[PDB]
Amino acid sequence: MKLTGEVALITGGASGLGRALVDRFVAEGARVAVLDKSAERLRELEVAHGGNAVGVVGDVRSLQDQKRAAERCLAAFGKIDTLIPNAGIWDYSTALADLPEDKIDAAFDDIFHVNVKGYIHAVKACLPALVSSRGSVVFTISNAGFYPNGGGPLYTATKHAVVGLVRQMAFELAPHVRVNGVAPGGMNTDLRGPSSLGVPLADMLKSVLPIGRMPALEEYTGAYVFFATRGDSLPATGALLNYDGGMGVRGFLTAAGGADLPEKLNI
Amino acid sequence: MKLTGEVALITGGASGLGRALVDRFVAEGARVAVLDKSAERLRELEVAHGGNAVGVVGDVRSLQDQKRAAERCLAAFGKIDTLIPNAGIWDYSTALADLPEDKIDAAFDDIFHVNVKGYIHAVKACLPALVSSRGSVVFTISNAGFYPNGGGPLYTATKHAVVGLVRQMAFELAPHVRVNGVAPGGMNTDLRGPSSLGVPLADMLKSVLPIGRMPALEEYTGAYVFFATRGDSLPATGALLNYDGGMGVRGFLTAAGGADLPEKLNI
Amino acid sequence: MKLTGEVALITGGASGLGRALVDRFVAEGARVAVLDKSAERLRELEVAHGGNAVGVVGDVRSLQDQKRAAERCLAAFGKIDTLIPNAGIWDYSTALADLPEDKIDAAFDDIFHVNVKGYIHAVKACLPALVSSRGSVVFTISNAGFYPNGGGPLYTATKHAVVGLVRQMAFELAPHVRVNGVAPGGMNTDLRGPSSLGVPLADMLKSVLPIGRMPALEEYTGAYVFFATRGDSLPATGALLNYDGGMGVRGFLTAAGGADLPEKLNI
Amino acid sequence: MKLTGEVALITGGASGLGRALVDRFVAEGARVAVLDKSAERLRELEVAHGGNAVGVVGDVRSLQDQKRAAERCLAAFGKIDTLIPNAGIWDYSTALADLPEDKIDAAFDDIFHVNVKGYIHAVKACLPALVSSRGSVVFTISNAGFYPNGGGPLYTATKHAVVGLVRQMAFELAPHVRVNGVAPGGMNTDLRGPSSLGVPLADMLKSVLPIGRMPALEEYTGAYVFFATRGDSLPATGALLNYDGGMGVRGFLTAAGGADLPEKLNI
Ligand SMILES: NC(=O)c1ccc[n+]([C@@H]2O[C@H](COP(=O)([O-])OP(=O)(O)OC[C@H]3O[C@@H](n4cnc5c(N)ncnc54)[C@H](O)[C@@H]3O)[C@@H](O)[C@H]2O)c1
Ligand SMILES: NC(=O)c1ccc[n+]([C@@H]2O[C@H](COP(=O)([O-])OP(=O)(O)OC[C@H]3O[C@@H](n4cnc5c(N)ncnc54)[C@H](O)[C@@H]3O)[C@@H](O)[C@H]2O)c1
Ligand SMILES: NC(=O)c1ccc[n+]([C@@H]2O[C@H](COP(=O)([O-])OP(=O)(O)OC[C@H]3O[C@@H](n4cnc5c(N)ncnc54)[C@H](O)[C@@H]3O)[C@@H](O)[C@H]2O)c1
Ligand SMILES: NC(=O)c1ccc[n+]([C@@H]2O[C@H](COP(=O)([O-])OP(=O)(O)OC[C@H]3O[C@@H](n4cnc5c(N)ncnc54)[C@H](O)[C@@H]3O)[C@@H](O)[C@H]2O)c1
Repeated sequence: MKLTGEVALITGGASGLGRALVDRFVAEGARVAVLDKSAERLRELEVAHGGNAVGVVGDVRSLQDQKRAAERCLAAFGKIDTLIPNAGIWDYSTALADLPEDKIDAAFDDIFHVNVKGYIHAVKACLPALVSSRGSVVFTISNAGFYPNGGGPLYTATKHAVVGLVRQMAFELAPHVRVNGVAPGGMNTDLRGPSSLGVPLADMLKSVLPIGRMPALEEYTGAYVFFATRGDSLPATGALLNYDGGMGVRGFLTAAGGADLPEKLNI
Repeated sequence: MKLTGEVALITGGASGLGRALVDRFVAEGARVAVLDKSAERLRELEVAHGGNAVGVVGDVRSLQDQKRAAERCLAAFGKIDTLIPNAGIWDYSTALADLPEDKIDAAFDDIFHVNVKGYIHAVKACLPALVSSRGSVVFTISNAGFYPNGGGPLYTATKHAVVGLVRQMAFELAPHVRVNGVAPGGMNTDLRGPSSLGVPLADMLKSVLPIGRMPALEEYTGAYVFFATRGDSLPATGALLNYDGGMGVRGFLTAAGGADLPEKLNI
Repeated sequence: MKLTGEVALITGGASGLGRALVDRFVAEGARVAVLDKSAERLRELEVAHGGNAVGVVGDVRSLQDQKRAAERCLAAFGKIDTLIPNAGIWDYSTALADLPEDKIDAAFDDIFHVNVKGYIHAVKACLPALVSSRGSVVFTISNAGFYPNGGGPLYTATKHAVVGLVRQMAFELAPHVRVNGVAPGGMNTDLRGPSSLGVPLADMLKSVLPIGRMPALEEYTGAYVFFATRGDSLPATGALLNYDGGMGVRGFLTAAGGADLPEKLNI
Repeated sequence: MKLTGEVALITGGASGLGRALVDRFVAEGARVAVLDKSAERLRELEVAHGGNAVGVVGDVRSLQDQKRAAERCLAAFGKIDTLIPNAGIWDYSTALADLPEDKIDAAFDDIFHVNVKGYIHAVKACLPALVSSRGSVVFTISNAGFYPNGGGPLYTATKHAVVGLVRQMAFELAPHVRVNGVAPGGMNTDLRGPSSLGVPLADMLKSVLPIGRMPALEEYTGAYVFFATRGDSLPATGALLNYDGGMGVRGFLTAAGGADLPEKLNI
């Protein structure tokens, strides 16, 4: 019940991690506005959280649809405390040599407009409200914003670019608006890619994830609730939380190094 | 109450951030065991929190002291869920040039034994318990573990060394024990030093903290509660949470970049 | 002469750092092909360096232009050993708030196509050659790829995005092609911007550069020579060389910390 | 021939990487002073480089032996341009659960005194000369200063601590002395450990090193020559070069991702 009386705006929140955030935020007593391209999923989200959540049909690439979202949130809930730019697009982990010449330009535009420009526009549109509420921006990043092999050249670059947005916007919006970033990873997603283009579980636990399990979307919502809590994260700005099961602390031969511990410590 | 039923062991928790963490963890429904060398201040928290806080007097540099703290935590509460190695000493930001040639060796030992060895000895002492509970470690680092001018060569090195403890212990203790770091910064505590040695934050704020204010000790507890909440931080291990008012994302001329922002929007 | 027999392709090398790199690489015994949109300045270096430098006029945003540069390099010199994507555009450090709502979309495309896509298209065009020679890529990043206030949201994001290109391309092109980044900082160049938009470094030095001086363009070439020397940088891939006069290690009050050091030692 | 007329002091340079640096530096026309505990190897080094190199028998843990080294270098060569604190001790990659209780204290003291305090004392002793020569410090670090599994809790912490020394000393010694760090890895070493304590090639190339080979000590010397070159690294201070074959950019399942490239690009 950390988010009583708090109002969030979450982009791309009609499915996947975005939807999980909505469901959790509403359950934490928050009021949530969602900008997404999916009309029928937005209405589905609205009836699932009657009164607490409102959906606005639009494109995150459009600044005017971002403004419509910010305007609709203010109209319905009076304020915007926390902004979660979350809408993202994958590149099917396509390598540079595997990107066809005749498709490489449009693929760049698509992935960068949704992944970076969408985040730029979202903060731009909600800025007046966030300065008024003295709130915070929590960007959804990725392990592909810190490490390779979590996407091709396109997705990795877009996700490293939002890390730059975390740092720059934290500087720019201070002392009024705090800007932080969560970088999730090792999820179970129905994440899609551009129209221009087109790891086994056993290998994922032994070599990719030290934690030795692939958590559900619900387990990735806690990080956002923390950043959106009124009195829990005031000192936090420019913060980067790697939330990927330990992809950056994985070992050379095996992901984890303490699987023997229980029977080594005689428990 | 978010930590109901949980048990924490915090070192250096009789004053400053540590005490604030004790207060907050008890208030959140958890039970806290505290290792500190200050006898008077351990009694102070004992009467304050009743049976929910046990104070064990000892030095963090001593392993058998650390083990005695782990014993008492198990005897009083039955388990250990979250270990918070927090006990730390400062070097007054004494430069290498200002370090006396006869005081340097003893000052190196003093600061590294508490700041790094005491962090090692705590995990070592609590390892069988934390493995049993599938619990987690949360190190108190500092801005001095990431950027210079937080302390001198000694303090900076020690706080950088615990960053190494975060990464190595996150690998070594996986999959059962998650290991994370919080790095507080804008604090204003009576952080003491070595008896082998001899500018206020407020006087320099607009060059240090983009957040534009000085957060209370209480405001730094939320990050630890997060890493202590099992249903909120499961996919987090090896994570480094910069919690320093944005010291690492400050500007060149001034710390914050948007002093004249509310007038650009007419708020 | 350290680069005798080697062949380099540098983009944006008709002025500033790029030209300095051309000058230095030719002086070190190598032969340089240059891609730039400035026709006059490409002629200027052609007469200066004789047959050892070929200028190809084109846009880095265009892949077939990039391929035409790779063709001409092979036609003139027979191979490509070191590719230096360097062509870059600035945003005048224009804040998100100061970005017009009608100029933002076109400014995003302008800056990201040159700064990120032009870096992608260069490697893509030169990949068959660099794989053939077991050569290496060296990206020109910036302090804005690591810390804020180097540019606005756009430039910072782009320069952070190339950091992602370093990491992903270092993985994708291994074991045959090493991929590294240099990040210059204390430069003083006529770094232009997008035609969709409208404080000197010297005026702010003691807050910016710990080195206490402004290095000439020539002084920034040595890092690239290093990554271009096969017998000197073989174990280097994915390396990020901060080359910014120490912007990331500056103090809070002043950039440098030992102004009064020679008197503490009586020098 | 980059180092003509340059004078270096390198600690622990009687064997391994240190010795390789001496041999290379002398071959680059540099004059080298070496502080090491091995008397017979120092004299062996001296006769191998007659006139250009001078050896001083002492302990890096001793500040007075560091002062003797700095004094002997000045006496023989008149100046100290570059200091390379290189003397280090491994921990046989011993995990925390594998460190015996009765040995953990002395092991900490030994590894931290050589690895961190030695570096502290070296800079301390050469400081007067380095301010006079306006030179630079180049610390030898390790991949274990950035990533886990390159050592146990002890070695990883010591190597992360020197990264802190790079950042702090770069701040402290500016604008006169530049402070940088090289972090080598994937070497072929006879590196030893403490008396308290006590990866196959195929697995090392497929999972550990993207470059797909284990280079000789000679290939790791180039990075140091760059930092010690008079006019090649003036803008460089606080710089961290990961020089480990790409350990930090390695993939999830395989170290490299472009082994198919040659026959994919039809060469
Ligand atoms: N796949 C993974 O495991 C993984 C790893 C790291 C990071 N992430 C990040 O998680 C975040 C959310 O992922 P998800 O699982 O919800 O993906 P998803 O595809 O399930 O959901 C994405 C949502 O964004 C909306 N959307 C996409 N483009 C839009 C546009 N242009 N305008 C408006 N709406 C748009 C879609 O309608 C969809 O509802 C993304 O930013 C992704 O980069 C995922
Ligand atoms: N002071 C700041 O602004 C600041 C900034 C960043 C990080 N920190 C970190 O905060 C952490 C908590 O300390 P604090 O800031 O509250 O300072 P503090 O001095 O108020 O608290 C330190 C506690 O550690 C205990 N302690 C010290 N040495 C001990 C030993 N050898 N054995 C047992 N107990 C010992 C002390 O009794 C005290 O209760 C420290 O690790 C410090 O590095 C402080
Ligand atoms: N200005 C600074 O102080 C500073 C600081 C850090 C990093 N940098 C980086 O240095 C790099 C080199 O640029 P510079 O500083 O010499 O500035 P510059 O403007 O002098 O050089 C840029 C060159 O790129 C060429 N160019 C620009 N757009 C092009 C295009 N679309 N197609 C082909 N060529 C194009 C220009 O003709 C010019 O010759 C840039 O990537 C910049 O981001 C500069
Ligand atoms: N093993 C690897 O592949 C690896 C990986 C990363 C980093 N490194 C680093 O490389 C550096 C050099 O390694 P190396 O191969 O030369 O090791 P080495 O054991 O071959 O050489 C170390 C030298 O240091 C000297 N020395 C040690 N302790 C001393 C003391 N207290 N006083 C004086 N001299 C002392 C020894 O006499 C020896 O000559 C070390 O700092 C090590 O941490 C090695």
